[PDB]
Parts: sequence; C-alpha cells; structure tokens
Amino acid sequence: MVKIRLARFGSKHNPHYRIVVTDARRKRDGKYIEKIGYYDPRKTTPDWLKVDVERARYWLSVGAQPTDTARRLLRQAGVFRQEA
Amino acid sequence: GRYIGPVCRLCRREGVKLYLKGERCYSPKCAMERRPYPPGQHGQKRARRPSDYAVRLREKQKLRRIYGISERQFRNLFEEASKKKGVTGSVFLGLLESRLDNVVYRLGFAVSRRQARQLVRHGHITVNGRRVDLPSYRVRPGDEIAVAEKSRNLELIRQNLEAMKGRKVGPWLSLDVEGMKGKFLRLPDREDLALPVNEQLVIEFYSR
Amino acid sequence: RNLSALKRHRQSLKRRLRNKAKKSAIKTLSKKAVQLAQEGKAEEALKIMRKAESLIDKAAKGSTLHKNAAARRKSRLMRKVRQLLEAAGAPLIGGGLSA
Amino acid sequence: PKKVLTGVVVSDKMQKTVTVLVERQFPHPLYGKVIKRSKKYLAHDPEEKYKLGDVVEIIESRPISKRKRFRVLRLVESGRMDLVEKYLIRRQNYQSLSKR
RNA sequence: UGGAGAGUUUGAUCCUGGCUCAGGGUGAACGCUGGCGGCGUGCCUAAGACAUGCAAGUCGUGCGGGCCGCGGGGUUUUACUCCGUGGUCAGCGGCGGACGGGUGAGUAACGCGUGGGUGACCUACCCGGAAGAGGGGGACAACCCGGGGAAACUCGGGCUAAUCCCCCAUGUGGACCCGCCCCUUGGGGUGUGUCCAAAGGGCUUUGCCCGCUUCCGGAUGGGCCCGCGUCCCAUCAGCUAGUUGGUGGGGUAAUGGCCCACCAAGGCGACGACGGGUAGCCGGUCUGAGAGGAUGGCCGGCCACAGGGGCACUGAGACACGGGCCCCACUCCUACGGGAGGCAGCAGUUAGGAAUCUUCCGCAAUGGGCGCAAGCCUGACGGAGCGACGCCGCUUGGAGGAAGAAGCCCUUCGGGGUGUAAACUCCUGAACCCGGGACGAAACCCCCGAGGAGGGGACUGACGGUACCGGGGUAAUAGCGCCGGCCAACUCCGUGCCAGCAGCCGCGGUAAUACGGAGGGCGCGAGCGUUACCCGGAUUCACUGGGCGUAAAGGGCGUGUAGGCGGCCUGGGGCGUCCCAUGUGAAA
Repeated sequence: MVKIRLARFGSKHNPHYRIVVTDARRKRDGKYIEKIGYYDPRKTTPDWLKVDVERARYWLSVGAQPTDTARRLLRQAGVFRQEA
Repeated sequence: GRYIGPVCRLCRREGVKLYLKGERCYSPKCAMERRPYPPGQHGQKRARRPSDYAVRLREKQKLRRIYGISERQFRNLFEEASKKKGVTGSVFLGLLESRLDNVVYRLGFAVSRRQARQLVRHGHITVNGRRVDLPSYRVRPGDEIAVAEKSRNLELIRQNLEAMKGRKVGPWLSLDVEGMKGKFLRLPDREDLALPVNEQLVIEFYSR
Repeated sequence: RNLSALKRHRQSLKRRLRNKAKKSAIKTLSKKAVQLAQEGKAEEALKIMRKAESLIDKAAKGSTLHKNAAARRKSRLMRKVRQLLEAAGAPLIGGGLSA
Repeated sequence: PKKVLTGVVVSDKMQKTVTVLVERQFPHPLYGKVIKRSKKYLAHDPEEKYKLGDVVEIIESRPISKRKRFRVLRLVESGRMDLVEKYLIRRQNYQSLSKR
C-alpha cells in the first residue's frame, strides 16, 4: 500500500519536513514519487504551508493514506475540507 | 589572527605607507616619514630585481594587508569574485570593501581597522537593526548600519563624531552625526574609492 | 533466547500439515483419473474429476495451489483425460465436461 | 515499442529456427568516425518460410527458447547470397588462424 | 569566461627527450604546536574472533484458561465452591518478524546503468463498484494425572473453546474443458456440463461500527525478457554436450531445456569466444582548457550476502541477519550422561594495522509494528559525548607612546638592526558570576455537528536553565615550515668530504647566504610541515593534440583474404546525419 508523509532534510538542529507520496515500505529519507509538499513546524518564514491541493485530493481519492501531522497539515490545507 | 604586533612594520615592508594604526600611522610617521623602507637586517642594502611574479605576490600581500585579514578567507572570497560575475577584480575590490569592518571604517565610525574590528565584534556597531557581531558581514544596497544604544553614551564615539566632521563619506556610506546611523548603497570600485594597489596584478598572480 | 518465531515455526508446521495432505490428495485423485481414462470408461473418472476439481479450488481457496496451478491442472487433467476417452471409448456423462 | 531489426537471414540450419545476421552502424564516442558490427539473433520460422540469405524483418518476441528469442513477421528480399557469401568466406578465414 | 611554467644531458647553442618540482584534492595517518563554536565527518586492514547489555512485536472489537484480587454472587453456614470483577502469564488465533538495519566477500553478470516490451505474469496491507453472511459437525493446545533431565527441557494417556479445521447448500461473478464470435503470440464477449464462496465481534444495541466472502477496477511494488553502455592479459585462439534446435510433458505466478523423454545437429569465435587476473554498478565526486583521467565512504537508487556451502516449509511476499533442518569448520557450556551460540544490527571487547569514537539521553518530532482507541514496542530515528578529522566563524586586545631605552645580533666602533616594539597612559571587555530564558507541538484525544466537512476544549521537550536576552566585569594560549636555483627572504660564529643536506641541479676536502647554531627577514596562523595516495602540469598514448631521412620508430620484398575507404551525371529510398514535437532523464 501507499502512504503520504513527512521527510526531514534540515540541519543538525534545523528541522524542515516535506510532504510526499511514497509506498510506505520505502525508507524515511528516501526516494518518493510526487513531490507534493513541504512544511516547517518551526515557522521559519511565512511559507510553511505547502500541499499539492489538486493531486493530493486526487491521491487520497485513488486509495492512499496520510500520516498523523499529515492529517494535521491537510486539516489546515483544507484539502480535507469540502467547504460545507 | 591579523598578524598582531609590529603592524606598521609592514607600512614600510610594502614600501609606501597606509592608513593603519589610525591617528599616529598618519601623523608624522606611519612609522614612515621618519624612515620609510622595509625593516630587517638587510634594511637598505641595495634593492634587488623582484621577479615579475614576486612583484605580483607582493601586491597580493599589500592589498590583503591594508584590508586587514588573513589570506584564507581572502582566498575564498576571491574565488567568490571569480564566481559572482563582473570584471572579476573590480567587483572583487567592491565585494571586499562591502565587508562590515571597513564599512564601519570609511563610514567614519572607527579611527583604525583594528579598532574597527573590536568595535564591530562587540556589537558596538548595529546593522540596520540588530547589533551584528562578525567583522565579516557584507551588507546590501540600502541597509542602514548604526551603533549601539550604549554607544551614544560611549566616549571615543563622540571623539569620532566631532573630529571627523569636514570629511565627506565614501559616496554610498550615508552616515548620521544626528543619530549615529549610516545607510548602505551602490557598489564602489577602483575609482569610487581608490587605493595604492594594481588589482589586475593581484588577480593574475592569485589564480595563477 | 525466545521469540514469537517459535510460534511462527509451530504454526507453519500445522499449516504445512494441512497443505501437504490436501495437495497429495489432489495428486492421487488425478492419478485415478488417468488410470480409468487410458482404460477408456468415463463414469468413475467423472466422479474422480468432480472430487478433483472441488479439491482444486479447495487448494485455490487458501494457501496451496493458488489460482493458476489449480486451474492449470484442471485444464491439463480434463485435457489428457478427454483425448484418451474418444480413443476406444464413448465420451458420455456430462460432468466436468462440456458436451 | 517492440524493437524490430532489419537483417540478412543467415543459415536455415535448424527447423522452425533461423539465424539472423543483423548489422548496425554506430559512431565512435571518442574518435568520431563511424563503425559497424554484426549480430546473430533467433528468427522464429515455424514452417521454414525462410532460407539462404533472404533478408527478412525479425521480431522482439516472447522468449521462444534458450537464447532463441526474436521471431519474425515481414519477409523482405530474396536472392541475396552474395552477402551471406562474403560472411561465409570470413568464417573460413576464422578457421585460418592457428597456433597449434 | 576558461588554458602561464620553470630545474635538468653541452666548452657553448638548437632540437630531441625521460627524472624533478610549482598545483588542487583526502573518511587520512606522523612529528611540532593546539582556545570557544556551528555544521559535518571518523575501521580504508581481519567477510577474524567476539563475553556482557539492548535490537520485534502487538492485539481480550479473534477464543478457552491457570495465578495475584474485589463485590465476596451460592453457601440457612461449613470447608470454600462460584455470577460479576481490577491485574499477570502461556496457549491456540490474527497481521508484522520478506520493512527497517549492516557489509562489499562474491559476481565481468542483464548485476548495474539505461530505453522499452509482458497478446506470457504476480501484488495481502488503504479508495471504487456490483453480488453477498442457511446449517451441521471435528481436532489440538492451555489445562488433568504420572514419569525422566544438569541444562537443553521431553514422552505417554485425558480435557473444552473459538474469525481454529472442515462438508452439503446460496452462486452476480469466477475456473476448466469442448464450441461460435471479433481480435491476432494466452486480447475479449459468448453457448452446453462440473467445481469455488463466506467468520463472526463490539456497543452509544434495533441501528451504527471493525472484520467478512466473490469478482471486476484503482494504488504501488515486483518478477520475466529485450536494444544499447559497462576493466587489464592474444605469452588466453579455439570453446561446448543440456551442449544448438525441435516436437512432446513436468514445474513456475507465467515465458523459457530451468528440468525429463525423444528426435534433428547445430550453437559460438579475432567485430576478440573460451580461459586467467581484478573489482559490487551507479546519481555522481576530485581533478582537468576541453576532451579526458581517476573513482563510487557519507547521502540516494539498484545488487548480493550473513562464519562457508546445499536445502526446503510456512506465507500475499523469503531460501529468509537477530525463523527451522542438514554437513563441515570454530569457540563455548556440564555433575561430563551430553549440549548452547553467529554483534558484516547498536554500544563496547579483542587481534590485525602508522589509523579512526560513549558498553550515553529521549520515544518530546519524524517514519515503521500492531490495536475501536487507550496504548505499548521502536538502538529506524531524533540528540548530547570523544578526535583540529575537514569546511567555515572567532579569540589570544584596541588608542597615543622614542631620532629610538634596556637586553640581544652586525660593524669601517660614528653607529645599524630587532623597534611603536616595550614599560607606562587611557578605552574596551576572552573568559567568567547574578538574573531572566526559549522556538523545535498540533494533531491522534475530549465534546458541538453523526464518527462525515467544519468549531472550541485539553495532554505532549530529550536536547538544556543550553541557544538566547539584560546587567556586571578580568588584558587574557602562538606557534610550525622556509630563507643556495626553481622561489618572496642575508649577514655572523662553530664545523672543515668529518657532521651533514637533498624533491632534481648539488651543498661540506679549515674564509659554507645549503650543515648546527644565533640575529634578522619570507611565508602561514590554531594552525604548520612530512610521507602516503589520485588528477594536473604531461600536447610524456597527441580525439581537439603528436610522430617514424640521420633523434625511439617503415615490416627484407611480394602477394592477395577480410576489413577500411572511394571518380563523375539522374532520380527514387531516407539508413547514418541535421532539425521539429513530447515521454524520460526521481530527489540530491
């Protein structure tokens, strides 16, 4: 199965995650498929909100799953939201 | 670590003096005037034929001596000159002087380069806001480099203020005697602010 | 010292028991089929065929001759059965057999 | 994009199986000039519709057998010989190199 | 937007031509010196051995239990049975243990890189959609009795369970066979005859949830194959009997001789087979004018392996690091009857070696396991530690201060040099106390709305009272190499082919700018040099970029096989060749 999740690429104490689709079985800091996000839980510069709205929506459609703080960042990205 | 010691012993080593120790190394001697010519035993024997490369090398030394730094970082940033495009050595001299210590110098804040390094490193000099340490901190076209809150309350600060007046700024270093500040501007060159070292020689020697 | 791969071991042993026994059953039934077939009488070989194919998708049912090999051996069985039938025999009794 | 090769059929030697003498051009990723080299693939001819020399077009196929890959499809031109002829001569001259 | 050379064979010159150096680079190591910090990186040799510690579990929304315990339910009570019920531990049971992780031994291979084929295939774990959950019945644990063993733990009869094992039914659909239909390598619809299903839990309980059975589709992964690219020895020239091919079967998920039967003799090679030597390939990295040369730690992709070799079972997935069996080798345990272990997982130990780390902290983040969740495991991972080990940042002070002290070296004894250097004068404030002080974390969870989309409510820090901010405040480690040409830096003693130096030329045979020492200078600066190792220079394997009259070098001449390479007109073809449009060339 496939999962969407957070992969760090920051310095020895400079965290910074990317939100990306990968078939779970792949390792943390490894290859993926669709570069569909990034986000920094430290709020470096006001750009810490990145999710590929379209194909993330369509990804959760095709039968994919997210992670924890991924649910968080999508309940902020609103890709979850239908607007109501 | 900036040699430290017999400094204007190089004021004579290069041959011609430089604004080095400040008031004195500009007063009736940078150790010059009195007797300018390289020290040592062979002090004045009968100057030989400096191989062409060595004229070049002595120029490199010369320039990095006036600029007050070891040639390590100097090397790295000369490479940064090669990379950051422009007629290499020119925009090199520029992106050399853009360094905060001597920005503080020619801005008329510090009397001498060493003194400058002290002042800046102790955050006596602030840069567009935060009291930036690091003598090696290049600024940008627009930034206003000031001093510290406890500097208007500092001494040889007011010395510098009063005794400097009647001296015009490096045409981009827009100071303040009114508030002790100073805007950064355009990139100066060989002629905006000149000095006694032929740049082409320096670059040609360096990258060999 | 210990683990849960002792549990995995013993389990694997039971699963192997059922697997082995059933697969063997399939093999023998098939052999019966060819016996009465190269003979030349459909009848009992039709009974054998029913039993066989059922056990075949009993193999597909779980972790034995999964999907193909089950079906593949259905094919090959009925095939090798059928050919020898019309050879000295009237292919009758519509069982696991079309026409 | 099932790769297909245009080549001179060599030796009907086997039944339902033909050897095919392909030859490709190439540059020289160091010296510029062009080069050329022959490759013998496994033409699948289940009814000997091919024979001595006749160039046919061969196909990237299901693994027909042991190295026996590369079926056929469209026959091209017959009455070739001459080519297969020269190749043959070269073969005999391979058996013209001995240290024994 | 990037490219320089000099030393060196002669009495002397030009050309030729090797040895040398200037250079950048390193997981380095060695002697000399060595302060704070960031980020990094740190067994390259023994794929030798490894003691200890940890590293794979989890679920009671799968099912019967022994044992600590409470109401003590029955006991009119007893002695203690037993409805309920908080907690431990095994079992059957279900998913994980085929991910994660370490290593370069093998492997010159379709392994890898790479572009595709699969009308030849496999794919549990989450989304789509249709079809669905009739009944009966069986086995073995745990546990009951008895025994043997040092331990490893072991045998026999006896017990009840279930999403555990089954048989008939229910059959959209699926599978086979035989037949038609379009397709055209087994693609797809379809007719007759047989076979295949299903398992129940939890409650807020009459309705929802978690799991279910069947097929079609999605998602991703993966096997199979193919074109091309992928190192030296031709003093390795012939290689071969499953070998080459078929037809017919086994086996596989399927293709294929991978395997068997049988039958036909091909299969391959100087375009460099077969064989020996050597190495995991790579995105790239360092060098380089460029082409090229080397190489592949860390990081990422793909391989293959667990002390060496063979094997199979389980399972959607493996010949399975920390699962089993076997053989050999090896240590290790015991009362000697007989046994256990595999750290090329994390630390650490040991030998090898000139060389390379704490038997540490946190599950607070991310990612993985399983669970309705609560939750637990998590040496993946997140961090502190030790090494100047590399890049970078920084400090050992800043201002005036002498026709210039003292000391020390040179002298033609007038002085010159170290030297603004010093002491002092003031200014600051490395270090270091007092105080305050973090970001790194909003979800899952609780309620409003239904558990749906949306709102509020609430727990969550290892790092560390560290980064950081405020006040206060002390002048406070500087060394290494060079100084004959290359090459910036010279005088003085001692030494007298002795002592020595040395990268090449050479330097010492009693006036040495080379040896030691001393003054002074060059360079570099928490660095300095040495050796090693690769690329450069080296246009010294020359493709941009070379040569063979006498310098290295034209075959003793012919002959002609293959190959290479070809005059001039026309048009067709469009193969190389150029262009046009996209897929791809992941990230870094």
